[PDB]
Amino acid sequence: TNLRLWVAFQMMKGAGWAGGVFFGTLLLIGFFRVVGRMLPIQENQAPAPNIT
Amino acid sequence: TNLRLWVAFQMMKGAGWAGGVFFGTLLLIGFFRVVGRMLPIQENQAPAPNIT
Amino acid sequence: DLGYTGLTDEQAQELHSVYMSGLWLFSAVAIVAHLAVYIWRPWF
Amino acid sequence: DLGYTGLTDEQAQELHSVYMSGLWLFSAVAIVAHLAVYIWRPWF
Amino acid sequence: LGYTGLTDEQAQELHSVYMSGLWLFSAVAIVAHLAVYIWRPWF
Amino acid sequence: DLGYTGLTDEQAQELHSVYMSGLWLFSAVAIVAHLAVYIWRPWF
Amino acid sequence: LGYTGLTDEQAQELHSVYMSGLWLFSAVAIVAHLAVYIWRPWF
Amino acid sequence: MSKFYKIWMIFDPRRVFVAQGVFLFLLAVMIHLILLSTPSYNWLEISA
Amino acid sequence: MSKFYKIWMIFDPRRVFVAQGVFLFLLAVMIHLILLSTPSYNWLEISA
Amino acid sequence: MSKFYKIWMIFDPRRVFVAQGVFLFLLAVMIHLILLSTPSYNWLEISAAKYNRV
Amino acid sequence: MSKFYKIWMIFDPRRVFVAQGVFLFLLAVMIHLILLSTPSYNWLEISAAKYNRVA
Amino acid sequence: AEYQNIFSQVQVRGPADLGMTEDVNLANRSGVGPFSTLLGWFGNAQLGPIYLGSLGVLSLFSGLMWFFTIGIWFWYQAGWNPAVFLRDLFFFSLEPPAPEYGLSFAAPLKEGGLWLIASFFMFVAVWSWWGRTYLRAQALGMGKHTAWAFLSAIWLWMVLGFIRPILMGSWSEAVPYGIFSHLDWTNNFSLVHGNLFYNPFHGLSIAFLYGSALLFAMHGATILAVSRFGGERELEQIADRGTAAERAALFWRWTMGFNATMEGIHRWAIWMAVLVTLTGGIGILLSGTVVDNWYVWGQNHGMAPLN
Amino acid sequence: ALLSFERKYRVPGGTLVGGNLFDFWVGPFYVGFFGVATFFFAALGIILIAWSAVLQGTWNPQLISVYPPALEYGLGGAPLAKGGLWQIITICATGAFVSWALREVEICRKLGIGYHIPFAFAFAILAYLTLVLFRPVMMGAWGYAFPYGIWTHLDWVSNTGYTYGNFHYNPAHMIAISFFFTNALALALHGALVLSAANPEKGKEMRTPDHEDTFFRDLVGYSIGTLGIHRLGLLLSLSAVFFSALCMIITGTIWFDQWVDWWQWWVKLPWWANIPGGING
Amino acid sequence: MVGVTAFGNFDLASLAIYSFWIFLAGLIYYLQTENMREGYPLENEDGTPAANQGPFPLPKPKTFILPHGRGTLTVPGPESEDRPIALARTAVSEGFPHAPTGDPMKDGVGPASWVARRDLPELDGHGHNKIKPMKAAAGFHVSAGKNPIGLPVRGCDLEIAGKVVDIWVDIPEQMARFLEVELKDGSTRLLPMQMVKVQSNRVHVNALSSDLFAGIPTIKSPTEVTLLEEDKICGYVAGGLMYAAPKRKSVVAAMLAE
Ligand code: BCL
Ligand SMILES: COC(C)(C)C/C=C/C(C)=C/C=C/C(C)=C/C=C/C(C)=C/C=C/C=C(C)/C=C/C=C(\C)CC/C=C(\C)CCC=C(C)C
Ligand SMILES: COC(C)(C)C/C=C/C(C)=C/C=C/C(C)=C/C=C/C(C)=C/C=C/C=C(C)/C=C/C=C(\C)CC/C=C(\C)CCC=C(C)C
Ligand SMILES: COC(C)(C)C/C=C/C(C)=C/C=C/C(C)=C/C=C/C(C)=C/C=C/C=C(C)/C=C/C=C(\C)CC/C=C(\C)CCC=C(C)C
Ligand SMILES: COC(C)(C)C/C=C/C(C)=C/C=C/C(C)=C/C=C/C(C)=C/C=C/C=C(C)/C=C/C=C(\C)CC/C=C(\C)CCC=C(C)C
Ligand SMILES: COC(C)(C)C/C=C/C(C)=C/C=C/C(C)=C/C=C/C(C)=C/C=C/C=C(C)/C=C/C=C(\C)CC/C=C(\C)CCC=C(C)C
Ligand SMILES: COC(C)(C)C/C=C/C(C)=C/C=C/C(C)=C/C=C/C(C)=C/C=C\C=C(C)\C=C\C=C(/C)CC/C=C(\C)CCC=C(C)C
Ligand SMILES: [Fe+2]
Repeated sequence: TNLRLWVAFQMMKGAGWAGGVFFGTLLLIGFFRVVGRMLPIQENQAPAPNIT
Repeated sequence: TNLRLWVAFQMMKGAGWAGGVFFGTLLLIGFFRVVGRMLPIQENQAPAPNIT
Repeated sequence: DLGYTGLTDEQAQELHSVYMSGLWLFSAVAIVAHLAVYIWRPWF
Repeated sequence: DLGYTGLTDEQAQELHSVYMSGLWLFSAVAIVAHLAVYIWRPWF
Repeated sequence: LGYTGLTDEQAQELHSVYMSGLWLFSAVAIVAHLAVYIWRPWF
Repeated sequence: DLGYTGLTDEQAQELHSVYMSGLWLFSAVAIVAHLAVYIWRPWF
Repeated sequence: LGYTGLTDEQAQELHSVYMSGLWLFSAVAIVAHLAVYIWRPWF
Repeated sequence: MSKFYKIWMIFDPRRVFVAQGVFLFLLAVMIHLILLSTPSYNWLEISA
Repeated sequence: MSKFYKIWMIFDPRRVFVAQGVFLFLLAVMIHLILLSTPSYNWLEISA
Repeated sequence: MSKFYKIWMIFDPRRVFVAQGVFLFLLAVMIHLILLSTPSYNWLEISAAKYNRV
Repeated sequence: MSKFYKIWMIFDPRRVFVAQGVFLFLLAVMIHLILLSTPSYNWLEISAAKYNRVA
Repeated sequence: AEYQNIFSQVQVRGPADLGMTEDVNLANRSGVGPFSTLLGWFGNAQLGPIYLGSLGVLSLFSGLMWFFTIGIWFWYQAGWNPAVFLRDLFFFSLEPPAPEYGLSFAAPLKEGGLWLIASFFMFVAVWSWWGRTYLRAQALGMGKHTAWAFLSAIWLWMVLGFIRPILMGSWSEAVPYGIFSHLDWTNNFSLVHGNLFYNPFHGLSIAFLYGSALLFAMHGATILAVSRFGGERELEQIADRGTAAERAALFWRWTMGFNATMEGIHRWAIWMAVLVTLTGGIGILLSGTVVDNWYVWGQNHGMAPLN
Repeated sequence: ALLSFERKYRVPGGTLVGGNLFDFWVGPFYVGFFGVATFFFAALGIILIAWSAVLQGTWNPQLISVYPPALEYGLGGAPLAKGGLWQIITICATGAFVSWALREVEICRKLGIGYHIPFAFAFAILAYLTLVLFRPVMMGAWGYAFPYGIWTHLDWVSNTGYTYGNFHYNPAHMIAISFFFTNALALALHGALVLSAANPEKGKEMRTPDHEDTFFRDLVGYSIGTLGIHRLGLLLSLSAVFFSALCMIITGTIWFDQWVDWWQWWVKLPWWANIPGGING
Repeated sequence: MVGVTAFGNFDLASLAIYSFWIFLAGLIYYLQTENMREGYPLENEDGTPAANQGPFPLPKPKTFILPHGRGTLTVPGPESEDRPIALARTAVSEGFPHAPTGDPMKDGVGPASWVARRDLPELDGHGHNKIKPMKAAAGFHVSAGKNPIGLPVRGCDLEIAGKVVDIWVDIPEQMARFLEVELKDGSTRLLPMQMVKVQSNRVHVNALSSDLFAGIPTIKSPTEVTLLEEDKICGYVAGGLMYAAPKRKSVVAAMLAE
């Protein structure tokens, strides 16, 4: 029953959940990055859909 | 009092300690990498001390 | 009934079933990750 | 003595001292990190 | 003879469980060695 | 009957008989292993 | 003189077993040398 | 600032600490990404 | 393998789970670094 | 061979499993690093030359 | 060579088995490494040349 | 973040301890000097008394004349300029004679002759002091361990300056009297003799010099760890083994399998340091007289990849 | 396998990791969690050294040399045959050392003694990590570390030492060498003094601590005391290592020219840089 | 003799290096045997001599003639614990911890252990008591640092359990050894100076909690302390580090708590 650890554990608990969610999001972004690289996008890719 | 969480909490506890130690080690390695980059090592650097 | 840890036989069985379930779940995800990499870059 | 959370005044003082101590420790490390970066790359 | 305090039956149960683990470990090893030998023999 | 280890003669005989059986098993695997190597690549 | 503490009768039994170990070790070695001398004599 | 402790009689402590952990991590993530966005201060690029 | 549960009467469960967490993380770190060591399988380089 | 269970009458299972766990993992890591070192059986290198990863 | 069982009256079974386990493993590791050093009997190098894995 | 016993947290200052009087002539013993609070934080605060007998006087006179002769040559090299004297203090040197003169005493006073005079004073100074360590131990009835531990140091000191030059037949092989010169002499010694690193005896001395640091760090930390049980009083632990001696024994027994005693650890201590110079003297003695190049010697003895 | 007094100190507790999972003794050794890591890293490190001898093609123990990766590989991975093994051994050596220090910590807590010993050992590890990790990382190449050979890690010392001329002129080196010489001087004096007081002339009684102080006061006029000398022993060793770690971490990182050139600042002080006579001008 | 080789590459330098290996092997043997004068012969975990004694044989006994007519000490010799060890075997196989049967701090086992030393005060070279209170010490006074006398004594539980009254001083070494802490019951206990941290305003004893201060073994004479009393006091306090961990309020203690 240590107060300093208890407060740090709570803040680490929140930071871990935010960390897992952020790391999970990066996993999806990385997955689609890998799939796009695997597929022949660069060989033939569409022009810009909107004016830059 | 959930057994599945309790076991996962222990393994996450060990993985966190190993993670902090490994991340702390990388912090020291990164710190010395930054300091070496800041210092003029590349401008004048010693030859190989041992035969490659 | 050696009792080195003091856990009864029933508790050992329950804990092992929990541990094995996590082990197969961990094994399953690792297999998927290995399939993904082998598709991306086979090592054989 | 509003008692919205039920904590007594003494517990609030003890918790705040714990929270402030961590806050200054967190502030101190951040200052060191900002000094390190400003030495490496000033932003002014 | 007594060193670890196990009775004769407790050792027999302990050894049988241990041997079960050994053969399970050995079986994966034999499967692994066949897989490697097929993929690339070393003889 | 020096008995430095405290084992009785009967205990020594039983321990030795199991030990020799383990030794002959170990030797038997080695003899097969050497036959396999000598057939595949003799060193004489 | 009993520095070790064992009796002469224990000493005799230990020596008889020890020499049996020695002659067994020597007998293997003599056969080991005979095979090597035939295969590659050193004289 | 001698009575800021009383805010823990307003907001439950453990709830705030979890929320503050989320806020601090996301804020740390927020600033680091902005630095990576700029062509300078991008440590992953200037090193190489 | 029907009596592997008895290993928890040999080794204390919580102690093993902490140690196994350390072992699994370090093993995961071990393999990933070896992959980065090879010129291929280095995902941080082939992408760029 | 049927009397090999008596090894546990001599050796405590707690110390043996720790000793055996270290030994097997040490042995397993030993062999994998031996294969990696040699140009052949370096399966990471084999696929790279086979699939022109260079 | 019949009374060799009396070695266990002199030597503690626990210490010998640990010593023998360490001895056998290190002896076995030593002999394998000796073979691997020589270009012949390095079965890793042998199979590479036999099946032409050099190319 | 607790008390580590590295520095005393309180000092007590009682009357000065005049020491034992087994067979020490108290007439030759001086009075008690001051009490140093700065020294008291680490160790004892009391300075003195110091015994001054016949060998003490001979040690000081030769020691002073050795120190004085180097100083006068240091002033002459400075042109008697105090500013130059402080500027080139480390760069001053009392070089031994040139190689042409060999072992002859015909060297000019400004070309090596003065060094022979200064070296003679040091020779008498050190040997007289060694007897002083011997006689002080004999006076109190203690063992001669310091006398023979010192003789290990003299062996290296004799070799560098006296014995090796005689075998090489030249005073030029000896050591100059200077801060940077005897550093340069050290570096030039290795380069001439072909990478003195590959000297087997020089390697051994480094082993025991590293080991002395290893053993004293181990021993000093051990006693400070068990100082909470009064383990620093090692003589009583030798006489009557307390719990500190047992824990100190057990820590190293559980750490590295084997341990020592409270008295046997100091046998390791004396032999670890004695071999530093003992192997050192042989290592320097062989260089030049037996081996003119250690790396070539290393090649022919399977220490270098070539040959 | 137990001393005549060892039993009463063999009690549970004091472990940092694992509790009673690894809290047992193998012979005299205490295992602990970190001892298991110690044995694995020690055994793995030793085998890879032996395996590196196979790849090198030599079996002479003195010729065995695990060279670090060449300068071209920088601070990345390397092939196991040409530097990669050294990185694995260094990781194994680092793991073995830190696990050994932490295992000593567990033994300290079990015995209730201070943590001076593992703190003293940690100084050696940081000295070790200076050469293999901290200095090469700053210089940006594992090749600046030293090979794991008996006589090839001396080549590294000689080559690195002569990169900067005579390395004796390193000022941090001079401090550390004075400490190393002083520590060995203190150890010989300290070891000899206690033996002289404990093994005196035949027939005479075992001497007391007062004779130890009396001897060194009659010798050099000052006795540091039984507590002081062990404090002195610890601090002399750690200071020697601290300055030795410092001397290398500034070499090739902050100072790049000959170390003798450094000392000219004292000669070039404004008030005597131009006075004629002496050695310099 | 430059290059003079008796045979092969063996020369005078080779002669010396091998002759030293023989000398060093002999010297290591000699040093190790000297270390075997204490704690040997080895014993089983029950108390009987073990079947294993080591590769190094025991040395020929030597006799230490103790000062001040205390007698002689011949080692190696028959050494006995001379106290009941309140420990219980936790496993029939050896190399396993022994758990305390009752309260370990009171039973003098584990980190709180102590040895049956001679029950006499330790003497200086002049035959007087080496450790005496500063009040009975002639002329001794605090020379530097914060004077701990009068400061409150705070335990590891952050609770004051008394105040310092007197300081005990090693008269030859002239350094403080014990703090005489007076408790709330009027009695004074001895605390080793190595186990206390005299802060600006208080004496923080991290080893013991406030309730454990009363449990420190007491001295038979207020003017002197014997070797046996020193071990009991030093053992008890240092045993508090592991046996008062539940009562310690430190953050690191909580992290390392079971
Ligand atoms: C480029 C330089 C060379 C080299 C050249 C030499 C030479 C040359 C010598 C050493 C020697 C030594 N070297 Mg080497 N050395 C090098 C590299 C190293 C490295 C390293 C990491 O690189 C290390 C750790 C060492 C270590 C050592 C020591 C083990 C050893 C000296 C012991 C000693 O205490 O001497 C110092 C102590 C003494 C000389 C004893 C003095 C005793 C007398 C009695 C004192 C009298 C005091 C006097 C009167 C003054 C009194 C003052 C008043 C009290 C105020 N060397 C390289 C390869 N080294 C010596 C040795 O023995 O080698 C085998 C030696 O001669
Ligand atoms: C040399 O190195 C290289 C890389 C070259 C090759 C390496 C070789 C070697 C030696 C490899 C070694 C491999 C080994 C020994 C692998 C061992 C793997 C094992 C046995 C892993 C076991 C895993 C078990 C786990 C993760 C169990 C988990 C159980 C639980 C978490 C409890 C159940 C609870 C669950 C599922 C709920 C979890 C809760 C939430 C909220 C998700
Ligand atoms: C637009 O965005 C950009 C990036 C461009 C600019 C951003 C601007 C803005 C809006 C920035 C916002 C900044 C704010 C609002 C910052 C707020 C910071 C605060 C108040 C942070 C508070 C931190 C407090 C902490 C971390 C407290 C911690 C306390 C504890 C952990 C308890 C005490 C325990 C301790 C110290 C022991 C811990 C245990 C161990 C084992 C270490
Ligand atoms: C030089 O290096 C190279 C690699 C080139 C050559 C090296 C060669 C060498 C030296 C190779 C060495 C080979 C050896 C000796 C391998 C050893 C293999 C063995 C014996 C493996 C044993 C495996 C056994 C296992 C995995 C057992 C597992 C058991 C379990 C999972 C169940 C445990 C639980 C139990 C017993 C609960 C019982 C409890 C109660 C209360 C009844
Ligand atoms: C460098 O030189 C090279 C390497 C080139 C050439 C090598 C030369 C040399 C020096 C070679 C040396 C060879 C040696 C010395 C080989 C010796 C081998 C031996 C003797 C091996 C022993 C094997 C024994 C085994 C595996 C026994 C196993 C027994 C069991 C598994 C059963 C254990 C259980 C028992 C005893 C139950 C206990 C009984 C009761 C009633 C409680
Ligand atoms: C560089 O020089 C080279 C190497 C080239 C040439 C070498 C030269 C030299 C120095 C050669 C030296 C050779 C020597 C000294 C050889 C000596 C060999 C001996 C004496 C070997 C002895 C062997 C004995 C054995 C293996 C005995 C084994 C005994 C047993 C297995 C039974 C043990 C059990 C017992 C006694 C039970 C106890 C009985 C009771 C009643 C309790
Ligand atoms: C203002 O300052 C004043 C003038 C008041 C005093 C200051 C003095 C100063 C500044 C003194 C400085 C002294 C220094 C820098 C001394 C440094 C000494 C060093 C570094 C010595 C290092 C090595 C020396 C060795 C190894 C010397 C060995 C000598 C011998 C073994 C004696 C050899 C004996 C011989 C040659 C006898 C020859 C004579 C006859 C008659 C046979
Ligand atoms: Fe000491």
